[PDB]
Amino acid sequence: MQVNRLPFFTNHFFDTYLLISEDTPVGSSVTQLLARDMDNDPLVFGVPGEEASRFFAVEPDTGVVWLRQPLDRETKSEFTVEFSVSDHQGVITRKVNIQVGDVNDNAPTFHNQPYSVRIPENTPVGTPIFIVNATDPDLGAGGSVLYSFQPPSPFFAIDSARGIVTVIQELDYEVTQAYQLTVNATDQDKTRPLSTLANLAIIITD
Amino acid sequence: MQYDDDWQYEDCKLARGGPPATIVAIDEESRNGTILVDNMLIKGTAGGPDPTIELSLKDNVDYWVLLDPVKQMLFLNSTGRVLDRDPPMNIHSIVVQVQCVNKKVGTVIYHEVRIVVRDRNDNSPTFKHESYYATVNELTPVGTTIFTGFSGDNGATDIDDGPNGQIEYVIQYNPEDPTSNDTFEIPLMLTGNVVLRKRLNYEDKTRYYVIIQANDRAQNLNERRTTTTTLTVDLEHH
Ligand SMILES: [Ca+2]
Ligand SMILES: [Ca+2]
Ligand SMILES: [Ca+2]
Ligand SMILES: [Ca+2]
Ligand SMILES: [Ca+2]
Ligand SMILES: [Ca+2]
Ligand SMILES: [Ca+2]
Ligand SMILES: [K+]
Repeated sequence: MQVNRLPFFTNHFFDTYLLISEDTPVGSSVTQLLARDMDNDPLVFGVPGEEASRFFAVEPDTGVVWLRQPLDRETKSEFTVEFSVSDHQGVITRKVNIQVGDVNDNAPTFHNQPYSVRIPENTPVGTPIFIVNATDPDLGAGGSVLYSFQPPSPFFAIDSARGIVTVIQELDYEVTQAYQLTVNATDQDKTRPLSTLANLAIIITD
Repeated sequence: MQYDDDWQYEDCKLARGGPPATIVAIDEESRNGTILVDNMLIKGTAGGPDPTIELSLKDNVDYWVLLDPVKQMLFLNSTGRVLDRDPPMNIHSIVVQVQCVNKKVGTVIYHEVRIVVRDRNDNSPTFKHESYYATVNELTPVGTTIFTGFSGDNGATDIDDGPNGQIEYVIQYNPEDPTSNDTFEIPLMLTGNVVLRKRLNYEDKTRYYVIIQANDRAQNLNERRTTTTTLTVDLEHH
């Protein structure tokens, strides 16, 4: 009589990691588990343990792993997931680190709103009067924010990197007492840049 | 025309397509100066007499990574220590940020680098005790389990991960006690429980020395590690 031999996984990702982009649609396959058994036993695959099993499902006969609900890198950027394989006499499990890949899916959010500032009519050209700031949690160019006026103003400029707003032309109360400007903060993602608007009220005092 | 000067925002952006993170893998206990990333592929020139970018590392915890800005190369800084994935150090990964400042426009972009540390089979099985013992009654039936002392971390353990750290036990022939591997058996190599396979006879033989070897389960049979212990089995009359 031959004692049962338990099955063993063969995927090489168990030795390194598995990368899944956060824009994988629900229902999509992310990999396939592979295993062997010296008895030639037919194998049933699974994902035990509650947290992993909320995001990942596995077709028990084929080992195809698939996505049960959306991943979100900004919410949770990695998982340690235990998969199981069974020859109907024993189960063995084995863990893999899953790294969630980023895509640019957030627009920047502004800090310290609302934005309003009173300045004198005689404020000299060149004077910094206000600082805008926005942050963006995506990685890389998707997280790096640029500021502008939409449209540009003949009287105020904003530094595209630092959000510093300056007067660039002499003001005149009798012509304009208040300016409502739209500030755009955009990330720098190549294919899908995202952006956000805030108002900036500038009140000219006599 | 709007966007005529978008060329000045190009520096510090990736010179490649693909996802934003740069992920690589290297073996644990790699030598000082081992290359982690050959080329970060960031647009612009760092260093030299007229650079368009400044490059540096942020969140470089314990200074494992060194950067050569001119080549845009990242290296392991391991001198006087070892990059160890096994307990007690347990470094499974190193995450750092390459900060890139565009000199012309002042924008800053962070490029994340994850280094996945791969396990080597650099540890052998280790027995908790220098030797083991069992007493068995002479009328013990054949097929009875007479030793379970490897249960629950009391036998061999191996600090490596996965199969590099899973153990199998086998009995070896003892040329100084020839019949011991014929009288006792380990049918289930994973547990290492020893079972009696021939009837004992106290009037003939009162002590057995069973040589037991534990091996790990590295993928390459040539990279497996082993360690031997002895089980001394004494017969009792009462
Ligand atoms: Ca089997
Ligand atoms: Ca997201
Ligand atoms: Ca994202
Ligand atoms: Ca973004
Ligand atoms: Ca080690
Ligand atoms: Ca190891
Ligand atoms: Ca080992
Ligand atoms: K282990």
